[PDB]
Amino acid sequence: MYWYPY
Amino acid sequence: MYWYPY
Amino acid sequence: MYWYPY
Amino acid sequence: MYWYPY
Amino acid sequence: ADTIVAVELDTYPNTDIGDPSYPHIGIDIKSVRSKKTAKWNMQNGKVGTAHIIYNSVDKRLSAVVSYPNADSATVSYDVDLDNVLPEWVRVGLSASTGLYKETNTILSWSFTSKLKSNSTHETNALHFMFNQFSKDQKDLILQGDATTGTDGNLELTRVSSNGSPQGSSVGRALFYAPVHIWESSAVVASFEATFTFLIKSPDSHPADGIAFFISNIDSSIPSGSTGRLLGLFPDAN
Amino acid sequence: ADTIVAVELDTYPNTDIGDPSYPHIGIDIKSVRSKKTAKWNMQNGKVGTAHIIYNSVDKRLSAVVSYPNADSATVSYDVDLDNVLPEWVRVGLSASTGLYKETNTILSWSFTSKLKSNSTHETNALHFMFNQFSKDQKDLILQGDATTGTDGNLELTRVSSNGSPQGSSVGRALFYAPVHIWESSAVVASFEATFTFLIKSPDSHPADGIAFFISNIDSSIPSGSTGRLLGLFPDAN
Amino acid sequence: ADTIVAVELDTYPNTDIGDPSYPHIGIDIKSVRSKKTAKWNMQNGKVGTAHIIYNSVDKRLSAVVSYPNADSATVSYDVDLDNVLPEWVRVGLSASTGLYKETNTILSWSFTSKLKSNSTHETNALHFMFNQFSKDQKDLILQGDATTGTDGNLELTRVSSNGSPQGSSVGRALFYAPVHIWESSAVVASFEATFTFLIKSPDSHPADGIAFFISNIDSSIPSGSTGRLLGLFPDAN
Amino acid sequence: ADTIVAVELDTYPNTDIGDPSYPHIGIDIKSVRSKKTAKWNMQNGKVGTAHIIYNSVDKRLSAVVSYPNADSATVSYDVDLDNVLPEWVRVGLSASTGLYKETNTILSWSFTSKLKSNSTHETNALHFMFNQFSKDQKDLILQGDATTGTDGNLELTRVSSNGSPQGSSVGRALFYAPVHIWESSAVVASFEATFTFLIKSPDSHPADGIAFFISNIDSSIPSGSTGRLLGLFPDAN
Ligand SMILES: [Ca+2]
Ligand SMILES: [Ca+2]
Ligand SMILES: [Ca+2]
Ligand SMILES: [Ca+2]
Ligand SMILES: [Mn+2]
Ligand SMILES: [Mn+2]
Ligand SMILES: [Mn+2]
Ligand SMILES: [Mn+2]
Repeated sequence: MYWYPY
Repeated sequence: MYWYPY
Repeated sequence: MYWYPY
Repeated sequence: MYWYPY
Repeated sequence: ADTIVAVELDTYPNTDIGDPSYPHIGIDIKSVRSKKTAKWNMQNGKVGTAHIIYNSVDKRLSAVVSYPNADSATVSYDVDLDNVLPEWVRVGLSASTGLYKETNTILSWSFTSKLKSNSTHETNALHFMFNQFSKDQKDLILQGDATTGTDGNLELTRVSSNGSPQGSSVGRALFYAPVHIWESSAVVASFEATFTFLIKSPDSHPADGIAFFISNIDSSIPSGSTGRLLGLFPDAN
Repeated sequence: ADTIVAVELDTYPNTDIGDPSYPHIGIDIKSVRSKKTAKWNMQNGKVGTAHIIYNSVDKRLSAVVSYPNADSATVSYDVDLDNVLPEWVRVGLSASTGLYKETNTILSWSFTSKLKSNSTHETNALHFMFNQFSKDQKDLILQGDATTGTDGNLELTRVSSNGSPQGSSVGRALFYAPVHIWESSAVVASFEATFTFLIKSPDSHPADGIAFFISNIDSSIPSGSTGRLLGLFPDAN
Repeated sequence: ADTIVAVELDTYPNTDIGDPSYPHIGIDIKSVRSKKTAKWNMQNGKVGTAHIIYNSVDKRLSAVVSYPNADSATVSYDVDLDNVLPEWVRVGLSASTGLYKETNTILSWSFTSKLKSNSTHETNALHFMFNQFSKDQKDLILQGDATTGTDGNLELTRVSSNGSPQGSSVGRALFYAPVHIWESSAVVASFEATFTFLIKSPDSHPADGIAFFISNIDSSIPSGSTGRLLGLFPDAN
Repeated sequence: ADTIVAVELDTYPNTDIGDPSYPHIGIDIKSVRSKKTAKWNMQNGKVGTAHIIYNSVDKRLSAVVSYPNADSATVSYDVDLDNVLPEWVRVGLSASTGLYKETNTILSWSFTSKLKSNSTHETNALHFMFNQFSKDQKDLILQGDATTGTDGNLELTRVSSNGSPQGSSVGRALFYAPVHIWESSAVVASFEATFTFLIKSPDSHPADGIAFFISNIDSSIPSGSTGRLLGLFPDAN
């Protein structure tokens, strides 16, 4: 899950 | 609940 | 004794 | 000094 | 009224008010009817040790009672103390006897409270440790029949000269200084308590118990709280 | 192989190995893929403080990371450490950089471990506190690129003279003496750790992080554990 | 009258009452005329730290005052406190200003007292640590112009809104609970105190100072003890 | 050679090497011939407690030995340890028997060392506490005939199965981690040690004693240091 770094 | 003292 | 403040 | 054990 | 949070070492089973049918340790939150109990294999005449712990992160009040050479008893309860007790409180020990009796002797008592803020190296703390009590213990507030100095111990309930525990007795001991348990900037708050006790009774059915409690700074023994009410609660509700 | 239990302060999101897409704090139990994570609003250039706590009664490893004037981040995990780590362990700090970099500076580090037995007044304890480090810190085992004394601080990863963090760096610092975390007669076992760190990077994407860990006494940096592996794990499984 | 034992951080030289001609630290035993003094290179505007120590074995009250990056100042005095102070006392901080002024700000304060008896594992202890003060600090007795909460600090003397120290001001802060410094069964008794302060003045000649003191539990600010008398002594005898 | 600083609990009077003619406690600085001694009313079969204290400000090594219900014995010596011991040391306990014997049993041992620098809130510290010993005590370096685990105790000298102390025995126990006793930036350095022991002998003249010592990290039992040399010194000079 997740993929937008910061 | 319970009823036998010790 | 002493007398020159700082 | 000393000489009487205990 | 008085806000009470206590860990009770209940030696007498008052099944009519919720007590299981055996000596037990329980967590009381404003009511003598424990929110959680554990079976306690109490040993008449032996010196025991109770450890009470809690921290604002896990929000779980736990207690462990043990006797030398025996398996301990433990009881836990998930509760956020911030939602039950005021910012400033007082900690103490309470004990009582009713129709039945026992000695409620405390040999030592230690308490540590820490509040860690969101600052670098900022920690507010309080710690006291009594390994011997004096006849004039100025840093303790004695209530009821509690007295100090008898062989360097704290007698929460009346004991006659010949070492006999009196009935219908109630006494409490509170540490003199209020304790800060919550601060707006604290990220971690925690306390640990420990005490060794000697419960002794000439009868096969000792009563009523010892309880470590935390209350509003101005707490006093409720009228008629002898016996089963452990000097903490005014009624059994 | 090495048994690792670590609280990671992960500054770089490696989404392909399970990292959420943002800097975060997590609890790793033998795997770099945290069993639990929390969003961490990391502040490049600011000195932060992490508190790690656990006790054998609640069986919950918790961590709280904060920066002055900001809201803290917390993450907890119910785990019985007795079932994961050996009786004797070593505690330390680890850090790494890969293609991206940051400084992994430790200003202070404290650790306390207590084991309370079923005896009266019996407590085994160990506590160390470093508020300043020396060039010759004999009570620390330095591994990899870790060095001490640079302005009384511990640099876990390589930093050039001009104060620039080097990439592909890995370093660890372990306290010299083994730590006893379990004893057969213990009724309550607990540890608390705290450290202040300064993560600084000239880039908008610093990597890879700092981790407080507990391992078998003979732990060494796994080969190729630079970057995302934080100097703790040999692979990303 | 009040029994006073204090370690003074005297910023103003009142040569007519025995002060050396320079800011200095001294040990006062019932008199403002220090039994022993040491030259103190006081730094207007800098945060300093004072450590006070004593134990019943060596019978020597010592104090060490330091500022970051500077050499410390130390002063010692062989005195048996058992022969000067009562069994039960109260510890606190005091400060004043007169015709000249300065801020007498306390950022943190810690105190530890231990009494070890001739028993196995018997130690009575008290320890408190304030790293931040609140507007309602229930465990402190504020006297005179002392106030808490102003940026989490303790202001012993009046400071106006614009951050300006007022003259002819006196204030004291005592820990709420009495402290037991002597017990008949004690074989070793000792205390350690530490506090960080910030003395700041818009003038080239700040006055009058800060003092850590130990007194009878019922001590109050003597009338007219502003200025050179540091809020501790009624007169200069 | 090995730098030794020890507080000896000498049970046997070897008048030919300077021992007073009675059991006594003494302070040894690199020589078995104590620089200072005090009469010790040793009690065969009773558990005693020794407290050792020192701080860099007063520069006085003191020791207090006591038994329950008895008056304690004390001995002090003004010595600057910075001028005798290296920056890094190891602390331990040593014991021996020769032609005469006794058990040299340690029930508990605690040690605390603190170094306070000239910085705000900077304190380096180490503290360990053993209330029970295990058969595999990884954080202790056992030398000679010393063993652990026998009823959770530390036996410094050989004891046969039937509980009989063997003669010509020598053993030492050192804490695993080196101890930093001096730092360039320290303004106050101090250590406190405490241990409970049980010296027991079937004879009217037990020998030879127990000593708490501080030495260079690499210290080993000198050859032929059994008996009167307490496992610390190679000869009686
Ligand atoms: Ca009951
Ligand atoms: Ca990562
Ligand atoms: Ca003055
Ligand atoms: Ca001898
Ligand atoms: Mn109950
Ligand atoms: Mn991660
Ligand atoms: Mn003065
Ligand atoms: Mn000798």
